[PDB]
Amino acid sequence: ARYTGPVTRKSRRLRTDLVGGDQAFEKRPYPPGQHGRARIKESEYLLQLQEKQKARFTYGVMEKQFRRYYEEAVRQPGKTGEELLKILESRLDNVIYRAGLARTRRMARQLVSHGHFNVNGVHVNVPSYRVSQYDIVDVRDKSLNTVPFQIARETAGERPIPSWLQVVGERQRVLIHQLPERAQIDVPLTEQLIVEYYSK
Amino acid sequence: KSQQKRNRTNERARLRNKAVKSSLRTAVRAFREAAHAGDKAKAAELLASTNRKLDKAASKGVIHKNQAANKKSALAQALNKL
Amino acid sequence: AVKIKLTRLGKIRNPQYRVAVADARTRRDGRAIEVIGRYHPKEEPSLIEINSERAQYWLSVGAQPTEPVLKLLKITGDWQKFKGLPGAQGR
RNA sequence: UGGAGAGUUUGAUCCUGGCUCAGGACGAACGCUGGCGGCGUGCUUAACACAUGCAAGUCGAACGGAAAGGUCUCUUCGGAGAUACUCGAGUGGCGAACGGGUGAGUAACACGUGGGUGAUCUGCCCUGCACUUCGGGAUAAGCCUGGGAAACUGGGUCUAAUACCGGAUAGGACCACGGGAUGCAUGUCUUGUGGUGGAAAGCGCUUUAGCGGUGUGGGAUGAGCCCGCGGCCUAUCAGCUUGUUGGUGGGGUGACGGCCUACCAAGGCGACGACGGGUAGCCGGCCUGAGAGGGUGUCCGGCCACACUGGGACUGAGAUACGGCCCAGACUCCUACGGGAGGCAGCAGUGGGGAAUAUUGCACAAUGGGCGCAAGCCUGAUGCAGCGACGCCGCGUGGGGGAUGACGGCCUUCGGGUUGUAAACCUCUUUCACCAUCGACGAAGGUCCGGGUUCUCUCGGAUUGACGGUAGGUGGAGAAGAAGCACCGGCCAACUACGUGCCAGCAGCCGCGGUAAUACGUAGGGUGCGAGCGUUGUCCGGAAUUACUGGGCGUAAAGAGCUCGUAGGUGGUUUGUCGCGUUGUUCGUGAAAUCUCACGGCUUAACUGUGAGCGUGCGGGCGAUACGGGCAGACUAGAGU
Ligand SMILES: [Mg+2]
Ligand SMILES: [Mg+2]
Ligand SMILES: [Mg+2]
Ligand SMILES: [Mg+2]
Ligand SMILES: [Mg+2]
Ligand SMILES: [Mg+2]
Ligand SMILES: [Mg+2]
Ligand SMILES: [Mg+2]
Ligand SMILES: [Mg+2]
Ligand SMILES: [Mg+2]
Ligand SMILES: [Mg+2]
Ligand SMILES: [Mg+2]
Ligand SMILES: [Mg+2]
Ligand SMILES: [Mg+2]
Ligand SMILES: [Mg+2]
Ligand SMILES: [Mg+2]
Ligand SMILES: [Mg+2]
Ligand SMILES: [Mg+2]
Ligand SMILES: [Mg+2]
Ligand SMILES: [Mg+2]
Ligand SMILES: [Mg+2]
Ligand SMILES: [Mg+2]
Ligand SMILES: [Mg+2]
Ligand SMILES: [Mg+2]
Ligand SMILES: [Mg+2]
Ligand SMILES: [Mg+2]
Ligand SMILES: [Mg+2]
Ligand SMILES: [Mg+2]
Ligand SMILES: [Mg+2]
Ligand SMILES: [Mg+2]
Ligand SMILES: [Mg+2]
Ligand SMILES: [Mg+2]
Ligand SMILES: [Mg+2]
Ligand SMILES: [Mg+2]
Ligand SMILES: [Mg+2]
Ligand SMILES: [Mg+2]
Ligand SMILES: [Mg+2]
Ligand SMILES: [Mg+2]
Ligand SMILES: [Mg+2]
Ligand SMILES: [Mg+2]
Ligand SMILES: [Mg+2]
Ligand SMILES: [Mg+2]
Ligand SMILES: [Mg+2]
Ligand SMILES: [Mg+2]
Ligand SMILES: [Mg+2]
Ligand SMILES: [Mg+2]
Ligand SMILES: [Mg+2]
Ligand SMILES: [Mg+2]
Ligand SMILES: [Mg+2]
Ligand SMILES: [Mg+2]
Ligand SMILES: [Mg+2]
Ligand SMILES: [Mg+2]
Ligand SMILES: [Mg+2]
Ligand SMILES: [Mg+2]
Ligand SMILES: [Mg+2]
Repeated sequence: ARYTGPVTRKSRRLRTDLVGGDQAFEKRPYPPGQHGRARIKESEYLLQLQEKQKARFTYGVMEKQFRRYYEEAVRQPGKTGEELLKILESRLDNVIYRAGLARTRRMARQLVSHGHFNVNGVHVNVPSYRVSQYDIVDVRDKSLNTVPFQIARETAGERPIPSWLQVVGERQRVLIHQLPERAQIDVPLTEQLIVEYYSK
Repeated sequence: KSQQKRNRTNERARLRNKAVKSSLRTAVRAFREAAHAGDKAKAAELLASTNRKLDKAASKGVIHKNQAANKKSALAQALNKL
Repeated sequence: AVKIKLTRLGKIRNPQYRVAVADARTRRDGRAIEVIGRYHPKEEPSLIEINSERAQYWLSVGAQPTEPVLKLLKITGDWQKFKGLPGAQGR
């Protein structure tokens, strides 16, 4: 399933904005509800809970799938938080967002869902597809010249391109030099609280 | 079902095997009587005839070769001890 | 007797096969005496490797291959090597 | 490479110590809700009783034959002709002991692991060496009859065989005497002489169609039997045993053996739990856990046991002989009352029990299996499909802008706040569903035709897929067809209003409700999760509350009233040796799957393949001798005189 709900409420509860763009701010404080102005007790469970919430709603992942991503990360050699970030970052729709082909995360997800991309000449339409090192991502050649994809053809200058993927000329294609390192790539969160949440 | 054919052939085989084994048993008891008498004269060829019959039964497949050999050894030693 | 057969150990629609030396009085996916190869009927023609000396050992000692296994042995040339025929490789 | 705590005994405190909760899991059930796909999974209770259909046949290249089809065939003009492909019934071979089901029994060499078999067997298959030689009498079937209600059965004639029987020759049969090797006591293996013995089967041929048969040496395979070690509760079960323990001679077996028998001796097992009672199929594994442990044995795989209940044998290479035979018993049915028939713990299905578990489906296309020279024929194995959110995984119910703070709801200190960029509206894309269309891989295969003579090889041709006109691809219009469930006092994220007023009710704990309830019911709001969400049941965790890792006994539960002493456990200093413990290394084994790490393939994932780990162990060889232990000594410090 998908959330498909007001994103501003979900940012206002977690006290952090996760969207940016044209609807970057709601131009008002953060009382997320009717009692949203209350100065409430701050438990230790709450910090871990809301950090994992930020991690999930940054990417639109569902709890059952994030849980599996957690076992993958903790079971991977190395560390845990950076591996969790790397796994959550290698998602193909996230790659589409970070390669400057998307206004937001939701619409990048919809473009991946509607099958507007081919990786090794393979038509993929699963958002949770995981990209890999030396993967090329190609837009479906019969899908270009369409308005929401060509509106991102000329607006490829403002949001920076990270240093693990790469975009090329008018044929908008993506090359992955190596797997990312999200800890040095745009963390609006601390990965050390997800680990503590998944220990109780 | 058509195992009735097997049912009939099993009965025929049972009759043949029964007849053969009974004949060997009579031969063996006759030799035992001869050895108990101990004349050593007629037993000397009753042993040959009985061993021949045991071998023939083993070749016919009514008994097993090892059983035939066991009985032949026992009877030959019984003769030698008399 | 002793057979060289194909045991289906893939999934519901991808019939992977192992080339196993098994006694005939054994279920298809039973305990094999010795696995000596594999056969995948889904690749470019297909995927086929046989040990080619354990295969020779079993053929020499008396195992009778089933008919698809005979086809694979003819493809790989082990059957021709064993019987004494010219073409020892035909893939 | 992995370990979290919280509430509750008191006016308060610190300990001790129970109880309870937060996690995970399920072959699940129930409540509300419910879009799709992929891959799994589905009688846990009555091993209760079963209507119906199907689950084991095949060979005419073994045989006599001619019920059926096709024939050249005569001719009846509706009947003829085994000579003739072909073939119902029948004799004969092989198969039917596998495959499939269930877990009742079983505490046992049943299972797991490692050995032994000089104590054994093994159809078909591979392979070496020999041979395949003479005869003879019947009967099935047919035909004529008899008995019986049936189920079946008696007689007379009549005919074969690779059916049956008797001979000749043939060493791995036997007896006696010897040699040569080896050892682990019986012995084993190989040889020499003498004396006794033991088989066979033929059929076919478009002309190098081809199938066969018997004795033996050696392989492979499968199996039997014996042993070490390992895995439940119970002493409020303490005496069990007379073929019992052992021996000798016989018998029996494929094989050792009290396996059996006659005789002889008087032993055997037991506190390291005999005998008895309860429960239970065992394991690879599965769940949990930081680990050690605990629970469990369901899908899948291996082994065992059983087939209405109890007993027995026959045939055979091989029998718990599920769809074989005999007997007894219970049950259901037929009967002419004399007598007969049956066995879903095979697939599907019915009743019943139950909280609860599926279609009387398709195909032999693929793999495995049986018979056949082969084509072929059989296969409810198997390959798939149907049904059930029963489970795991994946994807949808849109996206980009937009304070009318729309409208309304609710709260308000009546000022405003909230739902809330959320809607309206503008615009964009159509994953899945819908419509139309093309259409698979699984098949380097199976068949007949051509080079190739055959064997082997392509060649090309038809033709062959249950799944399936499915997956998938392509195209069309449209935000278009698609969200719910639980909770919000603390644990534990999430708060107010109204109604109610120890009532109605809630509750895992302790508690909440007797007139201003964040704990009852509704509303608004919020939180978690999401095609699911809650409850119940069960297991582990938390629980260091059975403590090996890893706890205790002055007063919290806990030192026997005290001593002596049996088995047992433990043991001072020192020398030598052994190498049992211990430790090093190597070989074998520890099946596959599952698990971990890395890739590879399904659009991803679940799932699947490959490689390495793991498999803690056990057995064999070869090293070490510090410590433990054994064996042979020494010493006086402990102990005693
Ligand atoms: Mg027959
Ligand atoms: Mg008599
Ligand atoms: Mg004897
Ligand atoms: Mg008190
Ligand atoms: Mg006090
Ligand atoms: Mg406590
Ligand atoms: Mg049952
Ligand atoms: Mg016939
Ligand atoms: Mg035959
Ligand atoms: Mg048989
Ligand atoms: Mg059976
Ligand atoms: Mg059982
Ligand atoms: Mg054992
Ligand atoms: Mg007659
Ligand atoms: Mg002779
Ligand atoms: Mg003869
Ligand atoms: Mg006695
Ligand atoms: Mg005796
Ligand atoms: Mg039981
Ligand atoms: Mg623990
Ligand atoms: Mg029984
Ligand atoms: Mg029954
Ligand atoms: Mg019985
Ligand atoms: Mg046989
Ligand atoms: Mg027999
Ligand atoms: Mg029986
Ligand atoms: Mg039965
Ligand atoms: Mg049956
Ligand atoms: Mg049977
Ligand atoms: Mg059934
Ligand atoms: Mg009920
Ligand atoms: Mg009922
Ligand atoms: Mg088939
Ligand atoms: Mg077949
Ligand atoms: Mg339900
Ligand atoms: Mg809270
Ligand atoms: Mg009130
Ligand atoms: Mg309430
Ligand atoms: Mg899901
Ligand atoms: Mg507990
Ligand atoms: Mg514990
Ligand atoms: Mg302790
Ligand atoms: Mg204590
Ligand atoms: Mg003490
Ligand atoms: Mg006291
Ligand atoms: Mg006390
Ligand atoms: Mg005292
Ligand atoms: Mg003592
Ligand atoms: Mg002592
Ligand atoms: Mg001692
Ligand atoms: Mg000492
Ligand atoms: Mg393994
Ligand atoms: Mg891949
Ligand atoms: Mg060793
Ligand atoms: Mg002294």
